[PDB]
Amino acid sequence: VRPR
Amino acid sequence: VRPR
Amino acid sequence: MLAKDKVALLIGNMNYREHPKLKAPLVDVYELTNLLRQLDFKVVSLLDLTEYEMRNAVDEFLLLLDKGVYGLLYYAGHGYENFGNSFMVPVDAPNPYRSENCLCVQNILKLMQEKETGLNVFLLDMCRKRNDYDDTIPILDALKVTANIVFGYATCQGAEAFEIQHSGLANGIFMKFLKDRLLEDKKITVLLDEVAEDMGKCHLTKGKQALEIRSSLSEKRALTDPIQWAKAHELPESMCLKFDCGVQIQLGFAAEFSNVMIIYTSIVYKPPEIIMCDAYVTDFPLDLDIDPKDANKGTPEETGSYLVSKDLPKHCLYTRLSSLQKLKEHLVFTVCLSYQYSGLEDTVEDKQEVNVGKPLIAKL
Amino acid sequence: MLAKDKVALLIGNMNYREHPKLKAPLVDVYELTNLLRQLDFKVVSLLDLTEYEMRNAVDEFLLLLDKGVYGLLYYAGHGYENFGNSFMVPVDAPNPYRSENCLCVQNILKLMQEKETGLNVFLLDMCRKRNDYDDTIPILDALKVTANIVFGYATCQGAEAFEIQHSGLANGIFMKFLKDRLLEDKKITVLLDEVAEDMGKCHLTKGKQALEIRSSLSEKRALTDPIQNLQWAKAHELPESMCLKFDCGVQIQLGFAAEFSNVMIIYTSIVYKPPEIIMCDAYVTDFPLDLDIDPKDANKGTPEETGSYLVSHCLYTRLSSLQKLKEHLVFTVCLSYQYSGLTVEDKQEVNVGKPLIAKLDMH
Ligand SMILES: [Mg+2]
Ligand SMILES: [Mg+2]
Repeated sequence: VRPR
Repeated sequence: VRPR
Repeated sequence: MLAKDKVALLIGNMNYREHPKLKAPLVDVYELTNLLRQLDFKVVSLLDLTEYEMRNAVDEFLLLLDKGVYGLLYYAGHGYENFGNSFMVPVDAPNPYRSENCLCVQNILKLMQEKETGLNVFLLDMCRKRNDYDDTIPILDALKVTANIVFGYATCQGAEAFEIQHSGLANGIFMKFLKDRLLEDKKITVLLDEVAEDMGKCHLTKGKQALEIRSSLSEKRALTDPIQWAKAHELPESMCLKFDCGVQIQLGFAAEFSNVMIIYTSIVYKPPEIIMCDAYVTDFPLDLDIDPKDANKGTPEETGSYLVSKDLPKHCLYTRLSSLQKLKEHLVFTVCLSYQYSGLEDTVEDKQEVNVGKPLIAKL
Repeated sequence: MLAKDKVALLIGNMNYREHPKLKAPLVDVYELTNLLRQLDFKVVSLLDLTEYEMRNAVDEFLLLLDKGVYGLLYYAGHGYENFGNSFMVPVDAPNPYRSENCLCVQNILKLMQEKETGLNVFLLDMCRKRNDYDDTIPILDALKVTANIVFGYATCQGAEAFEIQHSGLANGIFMKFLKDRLLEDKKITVLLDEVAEDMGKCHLTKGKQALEIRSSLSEKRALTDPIQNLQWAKAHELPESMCLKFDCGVQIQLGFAAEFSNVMIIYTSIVYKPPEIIMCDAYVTDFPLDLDIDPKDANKGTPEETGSYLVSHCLYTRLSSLQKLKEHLVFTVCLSYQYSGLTVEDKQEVNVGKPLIAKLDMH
């Protein structure tokens, strides 16, 4: 996953 | 009214 | 959804030494206690706690929390909110006061999460204005995402929460509406959302007080979910004391809060040879700060109790012992008896000491 | 309950100059734009905005707000939160950045309340960790108690909000679940409560991301509420297709498609070629430098080759950054051709005025  |  | 257990700590602060006194927390706490007990919660209800006593109460509350347990905290009293953090102000706070004199709600939440609770509910019935005399900018660690936290704030950030000026046994505003919804079998978030709409119709507070709900609860948990203290609620048993002269005096006890007990006395046997007798209680531990002008009343109402005459046996003398948490040693007091023999002219006085150990929250 | 109007501003920031780039804000904003328009919201959607551009967009949005209007802001991009104040990070933010580089959501809420809106909704699809470089402790005025404010945060305070790596046109986590509930005719708080439960079933984000709802809304208001200015409307109207006729007889169709209020696709094709001319090709060039187009990216045989994935025998050119246009969109259509009996070059300049977001004259 990629965090914002 | 009475504030808390 | 299931709860391992359901535990609640209710605190109502009124008798502030250095700030305006409140009145409705008494009623608010009493009534929420009864509703939560109907929902099968273990409930500790405490009035008028100092900073030290509030921290102790929270510590005891945390002991009752374990994996899967639902924990609820309700607080009615002075409060404030600085830089995202809510603080509860104890009755011994100075004026002005700072965060050091108060309990931060986020710190309690952190401790509850560490117990792996199944649900954390905070019902904060207090003002949320900033404390400009509080220059502390404490950073707490980020909370874990446990997706099981619900806050019901009586009012919004930067606003006040109210009770009615001069209004007998009326509830504060928040409890006025919460009480009529609390028993519903609905997710606690939905329940509070209903309460917010009910409060929205209260003309007295439109523009001044509105409920705020904050929730990360991602399961359908409710205060009604089935379950699938102990030494803190022990009351002395009724006892009948016999005096040398043969008079028998019944001494009864009633719990009003976890730190408030009512004692009442009545004559249950008087020898006919004795024309008249009176029994009364005196010499309570100084820690409880009982004033004798306030004890031995003909009605419970006169002791400042929430309980009314219909709640207790009639025709007794009533004495209210509050601040039981302050009791260091055993609760020892004296029952005095005055009497006089028919045909004799002198009043005789007798007395007996009674030791009922450490009752209710005093048991520690 | 009734709205005087329903207005939304949606911003998706992805192409960060100095911070990790994102991917899903594009599809997240596009899909939410479409859903809100189904609910009769007047929506402006914008991608990849600088601080100045974000402030201008917010100003335009605030101008459309008035008594009883429902106003909604959705933001997907980098963000942070210090002491309960949430900040949105523009694509031109330096590294490191601080509060002066960002927009504070609470400041926007205060301005919305001043317009006496009937409903204020903030959907914040961003991380909420502290920015350690921001040591400011600003005190904003206490907000009035208008009892009509709802925040749907994609994640909790101190935590991250996610999208999926290598996931094509998949939504971010928040929108993945929000999109399936948004059309429900229910109070907005209840709708979000449902979304939180849906997200609670997402294994990918267990222990990392959970919706937070904050609400003081004390009336049963919903995004579906009945409604009971011209420029905001025109800001989503594309230029009409045009059929250019060149001297030599060749005619070229010029068409337009919208992705966002600041992103338009232009496509060209040959629609008629005289028998005289054996072959011809047309292409677009000489766009305003303010748009910052790259020619290796223009005039592609496919929309996806321009990075346009939501479009569907032409050549396609993606004009992102229409918000940077300060004059008319003028450009050249070049034609090359040959007559049986041997190459010629002609061209025609086209002016499509102020397309889409340029209608707001934000500058
Ligand atoms: Mg700036
Ligand atoms: Mg409806």
